[PDB]
Amino acid sequence: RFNPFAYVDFGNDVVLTEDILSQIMVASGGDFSTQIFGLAKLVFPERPNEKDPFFSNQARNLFVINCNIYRDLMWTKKGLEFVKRKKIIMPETPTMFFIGSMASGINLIDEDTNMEKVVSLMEFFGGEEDKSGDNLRVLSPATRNMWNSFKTMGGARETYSSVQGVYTSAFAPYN
Amino acid sequence: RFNPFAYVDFGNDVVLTEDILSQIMVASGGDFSTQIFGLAKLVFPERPNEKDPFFSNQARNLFVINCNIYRDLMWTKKGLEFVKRKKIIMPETPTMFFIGSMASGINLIDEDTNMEKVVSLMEFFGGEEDKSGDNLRVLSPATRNMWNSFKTMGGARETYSSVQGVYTSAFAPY
Amino acid sequence: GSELGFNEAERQKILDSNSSLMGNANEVRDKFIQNYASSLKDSNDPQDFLRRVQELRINMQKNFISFDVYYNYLNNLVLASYNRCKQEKTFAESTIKNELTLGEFVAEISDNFNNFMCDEVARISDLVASYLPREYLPPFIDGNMMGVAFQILGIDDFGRKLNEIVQDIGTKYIILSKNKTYLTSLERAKLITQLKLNLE
Amino acid sequence: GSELGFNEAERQKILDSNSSLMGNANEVRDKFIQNYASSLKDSNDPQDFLRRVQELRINMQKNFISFDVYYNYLNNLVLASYNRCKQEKTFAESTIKNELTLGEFVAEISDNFNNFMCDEVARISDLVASYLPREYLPPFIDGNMMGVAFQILGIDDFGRKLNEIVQDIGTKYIILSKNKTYLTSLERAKLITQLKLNLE
Repeated sequence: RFNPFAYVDFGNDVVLTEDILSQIMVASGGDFSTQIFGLAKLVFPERPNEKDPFFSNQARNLFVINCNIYRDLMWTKKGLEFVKRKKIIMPETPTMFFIGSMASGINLIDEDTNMEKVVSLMEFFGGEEDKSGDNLRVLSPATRNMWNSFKTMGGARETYSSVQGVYTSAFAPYN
Repeated sequence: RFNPFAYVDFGNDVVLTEDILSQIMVASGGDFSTQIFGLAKLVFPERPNEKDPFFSNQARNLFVINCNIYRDLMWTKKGLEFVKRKKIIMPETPTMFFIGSMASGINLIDEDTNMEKVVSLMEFFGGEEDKSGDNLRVLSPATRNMWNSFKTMGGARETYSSVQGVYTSAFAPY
Repeated sequence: GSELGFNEAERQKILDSNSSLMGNANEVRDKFIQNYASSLKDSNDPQDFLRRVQELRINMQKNFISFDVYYNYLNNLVLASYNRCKQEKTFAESTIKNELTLGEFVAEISDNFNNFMCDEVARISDLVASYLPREYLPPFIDGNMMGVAFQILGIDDFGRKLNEIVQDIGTKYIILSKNKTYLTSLERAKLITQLKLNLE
Repeated sequence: GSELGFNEAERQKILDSNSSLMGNANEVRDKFIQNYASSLKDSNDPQDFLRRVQELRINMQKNFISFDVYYNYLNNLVLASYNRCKQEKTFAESTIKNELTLGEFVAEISDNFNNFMCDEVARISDLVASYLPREYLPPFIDGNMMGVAFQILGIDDFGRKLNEIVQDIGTKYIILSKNKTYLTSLERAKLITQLKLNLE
C-alpha cells in the first residue's frame, strides 16, 4: 500500500521560496526537481564496482524523463486537455508499476479501431507518430531537454534496448 | 596483516601522465591525491542521517592532513632531514594505528630532557612551538592549505576536541 | 518595467561574458573528428574498436579537448542567469503594484531563464555526445561497444554531471516561476471534472 | 622560452579574467557581517543563537550572497591555470632538450600552479569561514552550537566542496610536476641510511 509517488509534489500546492528551501523509499527535498532526481537514485542506485555504468545512468535518466512526462501531461492545464484530446490513459496518482510500464510508451485509445494501444516514446514525442510536432510541444522545457539528451545517448539505436532492459529490471518487484 | 597504506603510492616510483591516469579496504586511483581522499572516505563514510555531519566532515579532513604530513616529512629529502634534526619519530610505512595517533600530534625526542613527548599539531605547525615558522615551511603547499582551512573550521577553539573525538573513534578497531 | 523579462540583451551579456571559454567548440570538434576519428570505421573487431576509442580519447587530451570546460561554462551560465532573474523578480515584486502585470513579468522572467538554460544545455550536450561520431562507427557496432565507448570518451561521465545541472536548473525555475505552470490539487480536480476524464 | 614558468603576468590574466564574480568579496562580507551579524552576541540561549544563525542565513540569501559563486570561481581558476601550465609544459618538453633546463622549467611551472591555486583556495576558504564571525559569538558558545551554525550558514557544505577542488588541484599538480618533489623508493632508502635514521 506504500507508494513513493504519494510523497512527490507534482503540483502547485506548497509555497516554495528560496528561504523555505534553504532550511531543507521516500526521496528528500522540498521541490519536484530535487525529489524526482532523488527518487531516481533510490530506484537506480550508483553501485561502486558496477560493470557498464552507462546503461544504468541512462536508465536513471529515463526514469526522470518518464516522471516529468507524467507531470507535464497530468498536472498542467494544457497537458490535461492534450490527454483528453489524445485519449491517453494515465492514472490519477502514478505508481511504480505505471512508471515502469512507460518503458513501452504512451497508452492511448486508437482513434480508428477504438482499442487501447501503446505508442513508443520515440515515435510519440518528436517521432514518426508526431510529424505534427504537437506532442513534443506539450512537454516542458526541462522534459524536452532531457529527452533530447537521451536520444543522443542511451536512446541511440545501438543502446536503447539495453537501456530499456536495465530500466525494466529495476521494476521487477512490481510486475 | 592487511594495511591499506601498503597500497598507497607515497613516492615517485611510477610514471604518471594524463594518458595513464585517464585509463585508470583499498582506495582506487593512480595518484596520491586521488588515493588518499578515497581512503579518507572509506575511513569516514558519508552517512545521510546526520548526528553532526560537520564533525565527521572535519575529521575526514584531518585524516587527509595527517597522511599528507606523513608524506611530506617521510618522503621528501628536506622532510627526512627535518625529521632527523628534530628527532621526530614516525614509522617507515604508516599504519592505521599510527595515523590514528597523529590526532595527538608529532612524536619527537625533546631537546632538553631527551625524552619522547608529543607536540600537538596546533603548537608544532604554525603555533607556539613553531615561532620561527620553520616547521610549517617543511610542509607542501597542499598540506599547508588544508591545515589553514582546518584551523578555521573543525580546528576552531570550540569544535577541536569534538572533531578529535569523532576522528579517534574511527580508529578503535586498531 | 522597461528593462525586465530577462530580455535578449541581458541574455546576450551573459553569453558574451562566458564566450571565451567555448571558443568555437563546433569548429574544434569538427576539425578534431575529421582528423582523428575516421579510422574507427575500419576497426577489425570489438576489441580493436575499443582500443581505437581509447586512442581517440588520448588524442582528445593532446588536443586540449576536455568536457570540464563545458561543464564549468554551464555552471557559470546558471549562476549568472539565476542572479539576474532573481534581481529582476524581486525588483518587480517591490515596484509593480498591478498584480496581474506582476504575474506576467514573473512568468516571462522565469520562462526565459528556463528556455535560455535548457537551450544551452542541449547545445553543449549535443556537442559532447558527437565526440562519438556515428558516421565513423564500424558495421558490427553493437550496444555494449557503444556504451563502453561512451565511458572511454568521458561522455558517460559528462552525462552524469548533466544530472546535477539539470536538477539545479529545475529547482531554480520552480523558485523563479513560483511553480505557476502546474495546477494546484483543487484546480486539477476541477479540470478533471470539467474535462470529464475518468482516471484509473 | 621567455614566456615559460607560469609567470606573474599569466597568473594575473587569469585573475583578471575571473574577478568579475569575486568583485569586492571582502567588502561585501565585512558590510554584511557588520550590518546583520552583531546581534548574535546578544543571543539568550543556545536555541536562540541557532535561530538567529538561521535568520543570518536568510539575510545572506536576501543580500545575494552565495558560496556557489566562490566555488565556481575556484573551478574557473583551476581549469584556466591547468590549461596554461599544460600548454607551457608540453611546449617546453618539445623544445628544451637539455634535461636540466627542462626540469627547472617543469618545477617552476608546477610550483607556480600549486602555490597560485593553493593561495586562492585559502583566500576563498577563509572568506567563507568568516561568515560565522568570531567577534560576535555569544559568551556561552560551545562546540555543538558552533558545528550546527557552520551547517546552517552553508559553511560545512562548502568545506565538503573544497575537498573536490583540493583533490583536483592535487592530481593536476602531481601530473604537472611529474611528482619530482617526492623521493623514489630507492632514493628514500638511501637517504634513510645516509641519515642514520632507524625507523620503527
